[PDB]
Formats: sequence, C-alpha cells, structure tokens
Amino acid sequence: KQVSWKLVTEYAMETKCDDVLLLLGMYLEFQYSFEMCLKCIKKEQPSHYKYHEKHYANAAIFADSKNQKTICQQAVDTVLAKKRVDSLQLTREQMLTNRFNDLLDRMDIMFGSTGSADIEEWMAGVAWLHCLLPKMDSVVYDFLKCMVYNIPKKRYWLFKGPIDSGKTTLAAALLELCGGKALNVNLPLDRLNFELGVAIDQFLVVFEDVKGTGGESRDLPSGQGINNLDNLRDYLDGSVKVNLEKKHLNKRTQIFPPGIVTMNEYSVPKTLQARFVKQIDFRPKDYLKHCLERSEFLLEKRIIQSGIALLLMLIWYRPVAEFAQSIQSRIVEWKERLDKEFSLSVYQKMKFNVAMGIGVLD
Amino acid sequence: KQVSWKLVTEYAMETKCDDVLLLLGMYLEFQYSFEMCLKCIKKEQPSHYKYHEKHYANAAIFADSKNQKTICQQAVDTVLAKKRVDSLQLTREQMLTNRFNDLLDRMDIMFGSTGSADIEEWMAGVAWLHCLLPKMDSVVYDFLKCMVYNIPKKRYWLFKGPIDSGKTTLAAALLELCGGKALNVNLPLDRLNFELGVAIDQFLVVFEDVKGTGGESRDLPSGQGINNLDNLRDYLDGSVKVNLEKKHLNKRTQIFPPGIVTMNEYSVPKTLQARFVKQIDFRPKDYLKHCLERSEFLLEKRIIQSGIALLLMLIWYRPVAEFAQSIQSRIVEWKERLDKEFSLSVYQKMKFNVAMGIGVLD
Amino acid sequence: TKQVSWKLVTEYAMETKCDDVLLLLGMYLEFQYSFEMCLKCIKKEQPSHYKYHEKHYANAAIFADSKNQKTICQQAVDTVLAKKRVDSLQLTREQMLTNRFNDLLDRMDIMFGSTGSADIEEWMAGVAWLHCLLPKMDSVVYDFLKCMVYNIPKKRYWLFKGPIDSGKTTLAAALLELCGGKALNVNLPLDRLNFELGVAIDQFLVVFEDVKGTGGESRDLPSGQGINNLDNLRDYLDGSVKVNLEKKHLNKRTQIFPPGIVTMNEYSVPKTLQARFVKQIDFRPKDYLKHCLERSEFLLEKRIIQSGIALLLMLIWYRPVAEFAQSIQSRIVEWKERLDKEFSLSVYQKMKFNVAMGIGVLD
Amino acid sequence: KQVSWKLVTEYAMETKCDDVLLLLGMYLEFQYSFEMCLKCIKKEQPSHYKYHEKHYANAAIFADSKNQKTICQQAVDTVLAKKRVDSLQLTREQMLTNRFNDLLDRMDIMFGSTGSADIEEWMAGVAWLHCLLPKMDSVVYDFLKCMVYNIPKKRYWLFKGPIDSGKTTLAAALLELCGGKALNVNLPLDRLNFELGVAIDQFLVVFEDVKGTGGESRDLPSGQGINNLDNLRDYLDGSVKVNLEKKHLNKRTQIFPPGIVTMNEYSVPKTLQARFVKQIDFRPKDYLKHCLERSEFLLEKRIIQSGIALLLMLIWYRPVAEFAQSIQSRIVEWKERLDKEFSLSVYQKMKFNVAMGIGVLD
Amino acid sequence: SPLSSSVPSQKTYQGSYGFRLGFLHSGTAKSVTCTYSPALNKMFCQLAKTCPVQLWVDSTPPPGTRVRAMAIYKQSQHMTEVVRRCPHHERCSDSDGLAPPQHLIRVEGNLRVEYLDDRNTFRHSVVVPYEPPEVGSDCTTIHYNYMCNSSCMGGMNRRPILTIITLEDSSGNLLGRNSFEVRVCACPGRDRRTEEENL
Ligand SMILES: [Zn+2]
Ligand SMILES: [Zn+2]
Ligand SMILES: [Zn+2]
Ligand SMILES: [Zn+2]
Ligand SMILES: [Zn+2]
Repeated sequence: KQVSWKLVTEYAMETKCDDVLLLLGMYLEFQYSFEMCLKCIKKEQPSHYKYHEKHYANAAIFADSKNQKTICQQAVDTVLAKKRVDSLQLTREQMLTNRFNDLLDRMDIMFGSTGSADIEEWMAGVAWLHCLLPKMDSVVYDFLKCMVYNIPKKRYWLFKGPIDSGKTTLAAALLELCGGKALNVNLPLDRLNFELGVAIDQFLVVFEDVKGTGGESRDLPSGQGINNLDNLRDYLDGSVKVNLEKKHLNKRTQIFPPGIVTMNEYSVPKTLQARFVKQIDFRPKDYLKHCLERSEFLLEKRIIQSGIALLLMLIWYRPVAEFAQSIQSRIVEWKERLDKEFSLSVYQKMKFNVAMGIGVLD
Repeated sequence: KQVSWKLVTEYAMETKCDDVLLLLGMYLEFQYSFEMCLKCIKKEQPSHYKYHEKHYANAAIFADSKNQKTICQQAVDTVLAKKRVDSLQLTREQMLTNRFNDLLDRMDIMFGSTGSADIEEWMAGVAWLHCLLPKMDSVVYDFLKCMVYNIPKKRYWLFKGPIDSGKTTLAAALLELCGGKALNVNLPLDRLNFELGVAIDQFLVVFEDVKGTGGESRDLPSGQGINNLDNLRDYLDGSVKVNLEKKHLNKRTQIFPPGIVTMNEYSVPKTLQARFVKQIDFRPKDYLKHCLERSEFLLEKRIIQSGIALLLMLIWYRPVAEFAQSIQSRIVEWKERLDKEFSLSVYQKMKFNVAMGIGVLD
Repeated sequence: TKQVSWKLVTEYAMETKCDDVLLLLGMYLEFQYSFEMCLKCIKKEQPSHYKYHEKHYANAAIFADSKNQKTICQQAVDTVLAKKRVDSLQLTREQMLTNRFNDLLDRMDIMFGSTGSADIEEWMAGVAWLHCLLPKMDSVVYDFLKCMVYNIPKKRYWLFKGPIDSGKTTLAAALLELCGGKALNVNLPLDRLNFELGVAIDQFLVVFEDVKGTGGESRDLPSGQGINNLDNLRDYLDGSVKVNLEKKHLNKRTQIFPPGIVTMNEYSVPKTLQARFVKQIDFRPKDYLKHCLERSEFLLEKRIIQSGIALLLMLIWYRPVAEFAQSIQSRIVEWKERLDKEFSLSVYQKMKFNVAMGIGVLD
Repeated sequence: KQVSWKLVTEYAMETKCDDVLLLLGMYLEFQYSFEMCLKCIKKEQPSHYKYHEKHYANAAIFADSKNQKTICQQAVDTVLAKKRVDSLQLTREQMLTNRFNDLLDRMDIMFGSTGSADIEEWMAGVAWLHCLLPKMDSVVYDFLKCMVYNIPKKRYWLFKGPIDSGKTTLAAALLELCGGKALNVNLPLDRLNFELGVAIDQFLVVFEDVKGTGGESRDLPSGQGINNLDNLRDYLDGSVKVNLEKKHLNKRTQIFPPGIVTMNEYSVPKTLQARFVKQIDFRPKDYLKHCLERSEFLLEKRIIQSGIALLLMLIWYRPVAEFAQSIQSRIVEWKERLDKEFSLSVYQKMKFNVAMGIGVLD
Repeated sequence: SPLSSSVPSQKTYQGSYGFRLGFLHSGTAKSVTCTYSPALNKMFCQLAKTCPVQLWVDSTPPPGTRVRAMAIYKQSQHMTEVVRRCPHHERCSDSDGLAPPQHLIRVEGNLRVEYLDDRNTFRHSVVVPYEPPEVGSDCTTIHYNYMCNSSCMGGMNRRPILTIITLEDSSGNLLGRNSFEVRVCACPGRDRRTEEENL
C-alpha cells in the first residue's frame, strides 16, 4: 500500500550516497525481481547485489510512488546530516580511520573472489610510487599526521615542479586516501565563493595546478590562482572558522580543511609561502616515464593515482603500532595476506625494474 | 503517530543548534535505544547523552516521519528568533555574561569526570598567553569594556604586526570569548555583501589578516582589503544602522558589530586609523616561539587561541566584583577550583619557563 | 481541536510595528510562558512584551504548537508592511512626521518614567551640547524638517560637509531617527547598488553616510566611487520623476526617491551634483566640544547627542507650540510644562556655559 | 465563509492596482465598520470610501482567511492580465483615451466638492507652462500625436539643455499625461537589463538626465548613459520587437515604447541623433524662475510638473475635434466649466505676470 | 565603597604588659585547616574555619580590657581602601546572627563579641572582652574566622590582607598591638610550604 521512507533513507546510508539522482536511479534498480536479477548473478557492484533482495519489497512500491524525488532527497539529507555530525564530534584520527576501513572494505571485494583487480598489478604500482619520492612511505605517513594534527598555520604542503613530474599523480592518490575535494582557484572570482564551498565537511582539500603571475621566462601563462590563494590566507591559516556558502545559500562557518597545493614553477609571495609547512620539489625522471610506457596497465587502470595503492604501501611498510588501535587488527590481517603472496625478493625486483624503466611486471 | 515539532524545538533550544543538518543528524541518533546507548554510558557528547533519554520516545517517531527536514527548520528558526530578540532587548554586558555561562558551562565538562582535557595543560596555555602582551589579563579586560560599551567611532581594536607574531592567535581567542564571526574582506566586492551578512546578530566581528597597499617595500602583496573597509566607514563607526543581507533571506537593518582588525604592517588611511581606538603592535618573540616547540600540545589542542583559555585567565587574576553579580557565584565556584587544582608558586614557574623559552610543564 | 489565531498575531505585529519575521517569532514565543509568573513583566524592562502577554497568552500557547509558525509570522509582517506602503502613499508628509513624533513621545514617556532608566537631566545636558554644534541649531533642525516635509523637486537634500570627527555623523544620525529613515552606503560597487537602494522603499528620508569622493588626494583622503554614484542617481535626488527601486530580485516599487542628508569629507562635489543640494553646512573640529565630551562621557556612552529624542527635545524646549501639528499640540504642551517644572532657564544656560568652556555639562 | 477571490479581484480592477502589498493594505481597511469610520467620512481618499461598504463582508472574512497574500496575487495578476491584453489589442489612440479618462476622473474629484485642489492655482500652472515654450499647446499635441502614431525610426523626442531649464518638469508632465515610466540608463550596464524591463507594457518611456562623454569643457561628469542608449538602437527604433524581462525570466517580446530623452548638453552620436525625430533645446529663463520664487505653491504642489496641468492646457486651448469622439462630450463639459471659471482676460493676465516674473496670481 | 581618611598603624607594640601572639603550629600537611609561618608572619587558613590566636601577656591587664581585631591591605597603595567582603560572599546565608554580612574577620564562640562599624573611619572590626588564661593554660586563645578568600580580590595575591590585633581598655586606648598577614585559600599546607620554599 504505502511506501517506507525510512528504508530508502537507510539504504542511502549503508551506501553513504549523497547524490539524489544516483540514489533514485539506483533504488529503482531494486524494482524488478531479484530471483533472476542478472546484475546479481554477475556480482558486479556491491551497491546493488548486497541490498536489492533486502529492499525488493519496498522498491516495487517506490516505483509507483508519486513522490520519488522527494523521498530520495530526505535520505540524502540524512547522509549529509551524518557527515556534519561526524565532523564536529569525531577526532580527525577517527575520521581518517573510518576512511581507511571504507577503503579496506573496497579492497577486500576488489581483491576477493568476485573482484577483478589483480593484486600483483596494484602492488607493482606501489613500487612505481615508491620510486617517485625518497622515503615515499614516510612522506605518506608524514602527510597523514600533518592533516590529522591540523596544527594551525601548518596545514598545507606545496608540490612544485615542471609539467608532468608526478605532482598530481601523488596529490590525487593522497586525496583519495583521506577523502576530500579538488578545488580550482584559477576560475573567476564570481564563482570562487561557490567553489570554496565545495570544501565543506571535507577532510582535506586540494588546490590542483594553481596559476601564478611571475614567470614568463619559463613560458608559463599568467593566472590569478596564486594571487587568490594569498587572499584566502584566512582560510589556509585554519585559525579562525571561515564562512562557506553553497547553492546561493549560507551553509556553515567551519575551519577550512587542510590540504595540498600543486602548481608549476611560478613565483610565490612570502605571506603565502609561510602558510606552507612543507614544500616538495618534483622533477621529471626518465626511468619513471619509460617504466609506464612498458607498464601501460598502470595508467589505464588508474593505479598509480589511487589512494588504495598508497594504502597498500602503508601496510607494506609502516609498522602496526602506527595505525589507530581500532584498525591494527585488520591492518595486520592484511600484512599477512600481502606477505604470503609477495616475497621481499619479488617486490624488490619490481622497484628495480622501475629504476631501469623496463616495466614493473617485466 | 505524529511527531512533536514542539519537542524537537525544545532540543534545539537547549543545544543552541542553529543548523538544520546538524540538528537533523543529532536528533536522529535519538531514534535508537537508550538502554544500550554506547554514546551515553561512555559519555562522550553531552549534546547526546544528556537528552537522548527524554527525547527517545519522540525521535522514535521523528525517524518514520516524512518531514524530518522541515520539522527541523522551525526548530532552528526559533533558535535564530531567540538570538535576534536578545540582541535587541538584552544589554551588551548581559550578553557576555550569557556567553560566559556557556563557556563555563562547557568547562564544567572538559574538566570533569567525563571531559578529556588536562586542566594543567590549559593553565599553561594561560601562562603562555600571559607572556604575549604586558598585563594581558588587563588588556583582555579592557577589550571587554570596549566591546560592551560600544561607543560610536570607538568600537574597534587593531592588531598590526609581522607574520606569525601572535596577533591572529590573540584575536582568534577574544573572538571565541565574546562569540561572533570572522569576515574576509580581501575577496572581491561583487560578492562581499553576503560575507557581511554573517555579522548579523553577532557580538563582535573579526577581520582576519587584511591586505592593504604600499607594502611592496616590505615584500607584502597588494590587496583591496584595507581599501574595502574604508568603503564601510558607517559600519565600523556604529553611529547609524547599516544594512546586512543573507542570500535572498533575512535582509536585516542593524548596527554593525564592533571588533578587531589584523594586518601585516601595511599603510592605514587616516580615515580608517581614526576608527581604531587602540592599536596593539605585535612583535615576534623568539622565547615564546621556542617555548611552543617544547610545548607542542598547546597548538595540537588549540589552546593559546581558545576563548576558554582567556576566560580562565580572567577567573584567575580578575576580582570577583569585575564579573557580573549573576555570575560572581559561579566564578568563585571556580576561583576555588583553580586555587585548589593549582598554586601561586606552581603557576609562577610556568610563566618562568615560557620566559626562558622552555616547555611550560617542567 | 483548538487552532491558532493568525489575526491575533497580526495584531501584535501591528501594535509594535514589527517588520522582522524572526523578531516577531521570538516576541510571540515569549507569550508562551505563564503570565502571573513572567519575571520580565513584574520587572518591567520591555514594553513590547508586558503590554500584550496577558492578552496574547491564550493564543501563544496554541501558536507554540503549530507546524508553520513562520507562515503566520510572515502574513503578520506582510501586513505591517502593507500598512506602510499605504500610509506612504496616502498620508501627508506632515502626518507621517507627526506619527513618527508620537511613537517618539511614547518611547519618551516610558523612557523618563518610573518604569525606565533615563536621566532627564542627562539628555537636556545633551540637548545643550547639540545646541552648541551649529549656530541657531534648533532653527536648523526645523529648516531641515520643513525641507523634508515639503519635498520640493530638485530641492530636497542637505550636504553636510566637513573633516574627520566634526559632528556631521552625530547629527545626521539624530535627524535620521528623528524622522525615521535609512542609512545607505553607495561606496561599494554599484554592481550591488540597485539592492542597497531598495532599502529606501517606503522611507521618509534617506541618509547617505560618508560617501567617498575623488580629488582630495592632497588632503590624504582615499578616493572612492561614492559621490560619482550619486551623480548617476540624479533623478533619484531630484524628486520629479518616480524611480524604480528593485528589491529581492522582484521589483515591487516604482516611487519617487525620498529626500535626506549626505555627509562627506572635503572632497569635490561636481557641478551637476552640487545642484541637487539645497543647503550645505560646514562642520569643523570644535576643541571645546571635545573637552566637554571627555568630561561628559555619559553623552557619547549612552548615545544621546545622536538620538532622535535629543533633537525632539530641543524642539519641545525652543520652538513654539505653533509650529507643531495641532494633532499633537496638547502633548507638546504637557511636555513644555514638564520640562520647565524640572529645569531652570538659568541652569540650561550654565550647561552650554561649560560646553563652551570645555567642561562636563552637568555640574 | 470562504472569501470571494472575485471580489478582491474586482476591487483591484476598479482601482487599476497592480501592487500586491498595496492591495492587501487597501483591503485590510475595509475589515472595520464603515458605519463609523473616519477616513471614510472625511472623504479624503477616493480609492477608499467608494468601495468600503460594498467590500466589507469579504473584508471581515478576508481579515481572517490565511491565504491573504495568495489572494491579492490572483487579483493583481488579473489586472496585469488586462493591461497585457490592452497593449496588444487596443489601438495606441484608444490607449491615450483610456488614460485621459482616468486622468479626467481624478480632476472631476480633486476639483469638486471634496478635494483640496484649487482650480485657480492649477490654471496658473497651465499658464506658467505655456510660457515655458513657444506654442506650448501645439507641442503637447504634436507630442501626443507622435506617441500615438509611434512611427518606426521616428519615436523619440530629445529635450536638451542646462540645469534648471525646466527640461524635467515638462518631461515629467508629458510622462504623467500619457502614463509611462522613468528608466535610469546611467546605472551599470550589468543591471541595465532590469530597468529596461520596467518598460514592459507601457505607453511611453522617459530616459531622464542621461549622462554622456565630452563634458569636461563645460564642467559635466562623464557617464555611460549616452553610450548605453546607442547600444539599444533597435529599442528606440521600434522597428523590430525587443525581448524584455523582469521577474528573472524573459517575460515579454514587444516593440519597446517610444518616449523622451533629457540630457545636459553632452555629446550625442549621429547614430543616436538620427534616432530622435525631434530635439528641443531648453534655456534658463530668469522671469520663469522669479515667477516661481513668488509662486511657490506651484512647486510645493507639483503642478507645473503635473500631467493634469497639461490635460487642462489642451482642454483649454485645443478644439473639441482633435480629441476622441467618445471623450469629446466630456471634453466640452470641461471646456464650459473651465469657461465659467475664468475669463480670457484673467488667464491672459496670468501669463503676463509670468513674463514679468512676479507671481501668476498677482 | 568609600575610602577612609584614617590609616590604622601596624607598629608592633607589646605595651606595659608585654603583649604577643601565639599560633598553633598545625604543620604543613595537605588536610590543614589553619597554620602559621613564623618566617612569613603569614597565617594560611581555609574559608570560615576556626583560627586560634593565642594572647600572651607577662602581667594580666586590668578588668574590662578588650581585644580588637581589624584588617587592612598590606600594600600602601590600597592601604586607604576599606577591607570588606566580596560582593558575593556578603550575600551568603552565612549569617551567624551576630556578625554583619560585610565583615571579613569574625569571632567564634564568644557571646560577648561586639562588631564595630566605625562611622568616622568606615573601618570594620570585631572586639571581645579579654579573659585571663584559664587554669591549665598560660594564654588566652581566641577563635577567628575569615569569610572571604584572598582570591576574590586578586588571586595572584594582588591584594594582601594584614590582620591587626589590638589590646585596649574600656575607654579604647592602646595597651598592646601585634599583626600578622592573612591568606584565605583551599590548601594552607601546600601554600605555606611553597611560599616558605621561595625563601
Ligand atoms: Zn538485484
Ligand atoms: Zn543514547
Ligand atoms: Zn509575561
Ligand atoms: Zn470606510
Ligand atoms: Zn569573597
């Protein structure tokens, strides 16, 4: 007869879906029967086969409801509601922890029986990324601490280097690791306040490829990005809550999330520079490039750019005592599993290949 | 069957929750059993365990309603309505006292059988702070008499000092003591009228790091910050009520709140320097710096820039009389808690360490 | 089933002329608690509250249980607004000023009454200060009042010009509230001008505050787009034609822009703009006024010398009961007697005496 | 029990009221008893006492209903609906007639048993105005014939001259006479599209005091007015329909209304000049002024600038044939009543005193 | 809160009877309630707690002799200000019935106690009829109680208080006089130890 708003709201939770449309088109997928749901036999997408059967009895009605969009909106709101609470009450560590588990869960599936990801190929990516920076794993750990601590006036890292030098690759992966958003300050300033709003309730934010003024000798186009960042020094400092808007509306006065700031070799003011607690200079390295040429699968499957790879690095390097007490259990469970399939010999060989630039799995 | 909107509002009213998404998520947690509440028997968030029991039966329904979103609105409106009605009828001093009855109300937790803060740590923060500016307790006291009086064209203080000199910290603190908002008058002007509606019903306002001009000689990027304030003379004066407006909602015609301004030693127009009663010049003091290096916890925990810190400093030095009658009671109730928890000699030692450049807790 | 009475709320919004929806929602919610127990009544601190609680106490309870308090408060405000658009389109500018003066005297009765804090002596001490600002002050206030009431095309603005801290503002503010208007800021980008202007809709007068000009770079005065913007609002300052004031993205007003004051520093007032200004007062640094205030701290601290009452008083003191509308003449008299019964002309002179010597008014 | 939406509507139509907030107020007055109302017996408001008794029941009920604003809307839209149907069906001439009628009606009352208008004072205006320009009566007529024919490429008149030349006064009078709107093209070009929308469904438009370039040689500030006009060529032309908007949406595509343009001896482009079918250069005339410095009432009552005055002028001079048949009878009625009121000698005298600059009523 | 023109002296005067003061060495533990530091002439004690002060005389003075107890701020800059209870404490239901709510110093267990509100000096004080050392003891012990922490006026010992014990006859003339500094806190022990520790 009637429909259960609560069930949809709940399904939206177990999926942490904050997109009404997706939520909609997705729940409607439970409309049909499960008894022969081909999307279930093939086990593609857990978001469907893990809940369909359970919500079948409430999706055959939802398909007839006259307020589909209205209902979904409430679920999504609930999802956002949660995020809000878990950003004013949980500890940054607890946040980074909850994040990891979410990643590990994905890994279990992508590396399990139903998955399709080749553990070897990914691990191989771990090696490529480890040849990107001296003591990469430690940097990854260092970054994680930086973000979790969120020490005022010391929250941002600067990635500076020529075109195609890994600045992004690493930045991107880091982001997926902690979970956050990539903002653009190069865009007009009339949409700037709308862009800066994306960074709400976000763990960390990333200003990707910011443009600067000083630097035409290096044949670099001028931009307002850098000059913009300097104006948002209030936001970067992280000392006093800033006001962020959204959808021509007033959302919240929170502390701006910490993050990375990648940019070409442009000039950087003293006031801005001071906001950066750490600066990493990337430089194009032949072998790293020739390695990918013979290791296509590393870019095709977007491995060297995912946080899951970086996680499969902290687990293959960092000691258990470093992870949050809560995840230690699972972490160790992975160090073993990972160990049984990889001898420091095989791995060492992969890093070596990268050095020679002959493809990891070669 | 039907939800008690009145009840939800009663919650938001005791939580001072003026955030539809916050309130939404928070109340929804009450939808669960209070018999086995892990968040209560573990007492982590008062806003939860202190009201779950009472609001349990209600939330139990609120979770099956189809207007959670809406119902929460009204609740916030009420909270907002109150905040307004009060900024018109209660006197300035009756507002600080109302604020303090919230900080001390939070301190009753931080330093309790449920809190998670080391009273010893904070007193140290006070010590550090009390080394930032001569007679700091007096300065903080004067600032209050300057924010409560609200004398036209005499309602703003100016912190003008070099990068990382403590100017922001102190400001950020006072701002939390009196409550308010921090505005960025550095961004463009085409969309700063909303970035001003945030001062609606706020005790004071803070303009964090304002970029001026003519600072080129000091390697300080030019910004339209200082010049933007000048175009708001009637705001900083407080003689006539200006018009603040939020995104297509609440276009209040009130009198701009008083506050502070922090900038990097730029040039101030004689037409603005007159709207600044007192100007404190901050200087980077090495000993304070090193002290922090050995007292990391003062930053990681954000204490030297917390209102609670200064308030404590006040409960420490300032006489009972200075505080309002309706609070003198709860003040002594603390002047004793501290007198007991610490000792004049012990504290002496603290400022001594800070003065020496070593960790406070030695 | 016991429903709510929108009508009763509307009535409250009116008897208090509440135009703020939220502010209304807050005031009516206070009528939710017990009357016999209201501490905010037996103490008498807010007229707007104790004068209607008992009455609205019945409806309040029902209100506090409605699922759309906002709507009700909205329709109650949309009314108070209508009763504004009408009067500002049917009453005589003389009647308005009078009504404004009534609400001004109402806040004056309680103000200096037993159930309120206000030292009648302090204010008169202010009136004295003010009467020392400009020669024949009490007369200036009238010349302005009339000028505002008449509303003569191309003859509706006064240009208060002077340096930093000369009084311009203190006065402009006083006259402002005295008549009931709005302070506008035309210094910020015009890309938001049309909205800032909308604040003038249904107003009696308008006061453009500091309005930065250009050219005064030799005087070390930051140049702005203020004055230049006014010159673009010529027809706005004129008064002949009706302007189109936009507000909240929906144009709901096509009226003649109201008159008012304009303050500024020693900037350059363009030929075309200087014309829209009828009279021009030149304020200057008054050392003795300064010294007096430093010793009469209460004046500034309680915002008297810049209140719509400090001016109305000056009238009740000097001006003849003749110049006032016969629709409130009695009241004006009741006050004149009241003031003399309380003060001595020789005393008031002593006040100005000190204000001239740069000494604390009282004593 | 349920208020009659058709009664509030009817009233609105019988008052050509399109302001929702006004309608509500107007009607809310009829809620009270007419038996003993003041404003209703003092007969000082035509739009009030004429409908109070008819609209009293639907007012005491309306004052109760909860959908007030919603109703008034329905009503106002009906009005706008009518005007919209008139603009597209009625002939431009019929439009002037309906205007004159509503115009005369006002006269009938303001110049009757009830009303503070003084027929003698107004006549003075008719006179004063007749001294403003050579053959003033054959001008107002020439103008009306231009605003009616609305010939393509020959729709605008250009009043050009110094300050206090009467340009506006006449411009305003002509405006009121026909009924249009005053657009300000001096404002920024960004919002230039909103003012133009006010011209939707209007008989004529008036661009008061437009600013141009090249005026420093005469102490005139620069402006974008003139340029902006030269950008709305197809608007002034009246050849092709223009697309105007207002409610944040393309509300209507119509032939922009014809009109007048008043400016101060600025530089006009030949492209904009060939757009003005007629140009009138005004000059400051001492006697006209002194005549006013003695006949203040003319201004303190906005007569010489009123549109009623110009209608009195035509009625006075113009023959009973240049008008519209249907209005002829009423024209005579006003020629006779206007005759028994004054003698050619008196009227003549008036103009004399004007030429002498001493007081039209000396 | 008006100032006083007078300034009661604090000069140590044993008099023609050799008047002194004896204090109960209550050690420097933690649960201390009232102690004395000879090195500091300071008496650390708790709020409203018994404070035994011993009166030592070589020759028992005449009958009708009284002992006055007055308090003044040790620092000259505020020596003109009147020593009284904080705005809060003077509003507490701690009225024994005899002692006025604004008096700092009080007497415990002496029905013949008299509190004086000197209308000329505005000063506050408490007096009691001197009694000869009861058989078994060589001195007369008096129980005092302070009703305000020294933190209510400065915390960091901004306003140090000094108690003045006067020995006067019936008329009210000086016979003997001793004085000691007073500090009302919550840990007389810890506070005495630390301070003495500062040498
Ligand atoms: Zn399925
Ligand atoms: Zn619980
Ligand atoms: Zn009450
Ligand atoms: Zn009537
Ligand atoms: Zn005390």
